[PDB]
Amino acid sequence: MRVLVTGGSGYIGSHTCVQLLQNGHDVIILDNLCNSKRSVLPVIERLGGKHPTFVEGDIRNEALMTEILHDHAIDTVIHFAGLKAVGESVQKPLEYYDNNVNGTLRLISAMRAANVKNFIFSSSATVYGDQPKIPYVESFPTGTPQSPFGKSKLMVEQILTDLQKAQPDWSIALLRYFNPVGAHPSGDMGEDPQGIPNNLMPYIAQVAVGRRDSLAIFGNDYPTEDGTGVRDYIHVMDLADGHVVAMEKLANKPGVHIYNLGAGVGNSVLDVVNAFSKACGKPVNYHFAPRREGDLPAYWADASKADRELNWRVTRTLDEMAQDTWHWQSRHPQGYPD
Amino acid sequence: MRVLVTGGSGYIGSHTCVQLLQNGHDVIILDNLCNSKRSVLPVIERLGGKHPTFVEGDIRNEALMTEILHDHAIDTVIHFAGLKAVGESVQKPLEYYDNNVNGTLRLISAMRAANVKNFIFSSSATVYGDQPKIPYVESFPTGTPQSPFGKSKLMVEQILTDLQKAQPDWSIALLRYFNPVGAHPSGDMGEDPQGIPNNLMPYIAQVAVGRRDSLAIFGNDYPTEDGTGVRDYIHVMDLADGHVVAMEKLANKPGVHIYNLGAGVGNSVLDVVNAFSKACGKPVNYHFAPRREGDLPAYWADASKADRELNWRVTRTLDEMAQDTWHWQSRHPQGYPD
Ligand SMILES: NC(=O)c1ccc[n+]([C@@H]2O[C@H](COP(=O)([O-])OP(=O)(O)OC[C@H]3O[C@@H](n4cnc5c(N)ncnc54)[C@H](O)[C@@H]3O)[C@@H](O)[C@H]2O)c1
Ligand SMILES: NC(=O)c1ccc[n+]([C@@H]2O[C@H](COP(=O)([O-])OP(=O)(O)OC[C@H]3O[C@@H](n4cnc5c(N)ncnc54)[C@H](O)[C@@H]3O)[C@@H](O)[C@H]2O)c1
Ligand SMILES: O=c1ccn([C@@H]2O[C@H](COP(=O)(O)OP(=O)(O)O[C@H]3O[C@H](CO)[C@@H](O)[C@H](O)[C@H]3O)[C@@H](O)[C@H]2O)c(=O)[nH]1
Ligand SMILES: O=c1ccn([C@@H]2O[C@H](COP(=O)(O)OP(=O)(O)O[C@H]3O[C@H](CO)[C@@H](O)[C@H](O)[C@H]3O)[C@@H](O)[C@H]2O)c(=O)[nH]1
Ligand code: NA
Ligand code: NA
Ligand code: NA
Ligand code: NA
Ligand code: NA
Ligand code: NA
Repeated sequence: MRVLVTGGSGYIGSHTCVQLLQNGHDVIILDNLCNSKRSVLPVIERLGGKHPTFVEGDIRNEALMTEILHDHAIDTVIHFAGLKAVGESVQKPLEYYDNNVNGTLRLISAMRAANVKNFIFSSSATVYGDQPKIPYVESFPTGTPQSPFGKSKLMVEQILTDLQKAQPDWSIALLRYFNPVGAHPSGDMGEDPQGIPNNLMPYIAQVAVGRRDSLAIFGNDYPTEDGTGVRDYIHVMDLADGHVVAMEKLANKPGVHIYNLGAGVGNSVLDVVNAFSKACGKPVNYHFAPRREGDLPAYWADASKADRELNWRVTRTLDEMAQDTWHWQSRHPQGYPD
Repeated sequence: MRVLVTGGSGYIGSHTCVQLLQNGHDVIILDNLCNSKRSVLPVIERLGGKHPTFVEGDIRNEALMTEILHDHAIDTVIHFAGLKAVGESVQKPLEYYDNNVNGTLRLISAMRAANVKNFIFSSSATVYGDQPKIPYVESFPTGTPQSPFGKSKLMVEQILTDLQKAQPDWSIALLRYFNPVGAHPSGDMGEDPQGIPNNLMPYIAQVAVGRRDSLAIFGNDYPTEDGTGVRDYIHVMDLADGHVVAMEKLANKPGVHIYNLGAGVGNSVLDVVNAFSKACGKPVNYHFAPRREGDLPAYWADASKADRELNWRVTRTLDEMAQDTWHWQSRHPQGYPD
């Protein structure tokens, strides 16, 4: 199929693009490079074993979006593009709403204009809000996210829903991601955050590489087995694979298809730390700190539905997630080249 | 004060502009004329007894917004501009999200840019969602609106909230309107819907004027005193006055000030009909029809808070609302001139 991957050059997108090419689809990446570098492109093609076309641009530019859609005869769109720093989202709300809410709205408006009606959206478990009922299940009604980032994701899911309702021929998958980690097995592709990493894994990796002193464990008094926060980590390659499958099986299948993308199990902060210590061959330095604002104690996905409907489930383990990350971190301490 | 009134030429805006000028403020109207005509301008100035500056333009045009803000040294912004047809919103979701959500976002982004930090937003009781607890009170948590229109209003309230949180010097009033009706006492200004009116009052008026046959009463089996839907109708002049007061008392008073704007009492469809029959001197034709999709049985506002904090409450009655509407309808059967 002919797919446009917005945010194609970022973390999740790049991995997805490799898997898509491996499956022989024709890929067009659209990215504005605010959070990624052109250096990843050649890696994508190498690992993907096929050439992906790249277009530097912004989802907010409807006219360009429209043109791309048409120019490449796109069949489906996978939308990874947007801003995701939760804390920053609190400090800079307008930029989040603009890039996420208006950003998607301009893209789907361009789609309408070029008659493209297959969409895949990067959503998040955050949309469940403060749900005491775990694991989280697609049948649960949504809640209210605490940050501009999470609210922006729920607002988009709502706008897509309403759109499909008005244009019933559209197929729209709302993929609710859990906690993506890991990197391509080659160790030549991976997450390359700039500045202080906000997520656990990369932070741990940076401590291990010798860049950082100690990992600050945000809270040790939660109501969990070890008292640290519990989450559903999902290898980025499993996530990528899920995106190919969803795109191939749902194309032209009208409705809004919601699926949680997670391993279906929780791991605590310590469990992750221990996994990394083992991967890197040395104890990862850490200390206990106060709870992080807005953090929920524990949550993981109920991923039965994707198993059932798309015959998709993860296959990588936590150790693998840790090992693959250390391999990428260690092989490319400076990340992607300028 | 120097105020920019977006949507200034529409129903609520025009009335508000008159009251604002009467209070000697300097008004700048910004409207794109999608739902209003330039013919109202001279009426505004006449009734307002002062000249308002008019600028034809779209809230979606951030650069223009910015320029206006600066060019006129605006102190505060009253934002009435947007789309409001509930049913159409279901059929045309993207246009609603674009004009309402992106529309406001572009405006507040321009404000930020020109250093304007006083805002008044036209919100709605719809944001309360399906709340069994009536009357509705500003302390109630919001719910989930059933239409793209209502969702767009709640999404804006959320984005403004987050914005104030990030820029604590901002004063933002979220004015939740009930059911605006009526017209200026002169009978020379009023609501001028194009096509089939979606709201009760104007529809009734059109039946009375001889344009329409019968009023279709959407449902007679509700759990109300007479079985017809119950709402909080509020004269447009009371609403306008509330907007002046809120603007004068809250300017430079940091926070998010939420107030319900309603009479604080409910009236059924029949009560409104009977009021109009009396105003127009003839029985208004009507018939019972099936319930309208998405309609709630009964709801009204708890407006104690605005009483208490801004010393504001309505002063017009239901009869007045009906009489003023009939006077405008009858004096100008064709509405505003092309
Ligand atoms: N990584 C996570 O933990 C997490 C969890 C939930 C949801 N998501 C969502 O998944 C998607 C991918 O996240 P990721 O980890 O790969 O992030 P990422 O930052 O690596 O990828 C986002 C990409 O989008 C590009 N981009 C940003 N704004 C754009 C715009 N306006 N126009 C065009 N390109 C733009 C960035 O430059 C970057 O290449 C995002 O929407 C993110 O919100 C990720
Ligand atoms: N009338 C009601 O029953 C109702 C109830 C709740 C909320 N509101 C809100 O109150 C505000 C005023 O409503 P109203 O009854 O006066 O409606 P209206 O249609 O008379 O006024 C809206 C005005 O905005 C202008 N406009 C529309 N989109 C614009 C855009 N993108 N750029 C610039 N101008 C634009 C229209 O041309 C019109 O003059 C609206 O936001 C409406 O959603 C009204
Ligand atoms: O320096 C750190 C970073 C994280 N943690 C803890 O580790 C867990 C995971 O934190 P983090 O990696 O930030 O992930 P989440 O807060 O769960 O959020 C991720 O996953 C969400 C979906 O579950 C998405 O909405 C977000 O965008 C994404 O950042 C939580 O218990 C954190 O408290 C620490 O103790 N120290
Ligand atoms: O032809 C008609 C029109 C209305 N009604 C009834 O009269 C009442 C009022 O209907 P309407 O004037 O459409 O107002 P609402 O549905 O209550 O909505 C108005 O007030 C809301 C806030 O309460 C705003 O969100 C909306 O934008 C605005 O249109 C309801 O019980 C309707 O069922 C009829 O029976 N026949
Ligand atoms: Na429809
Ligand atoms: Na960064
Ligand atoms: Na680097
Ligand atoms: Na802040
Ligand atoms: Na109309
Ligand atoms: Na007319």
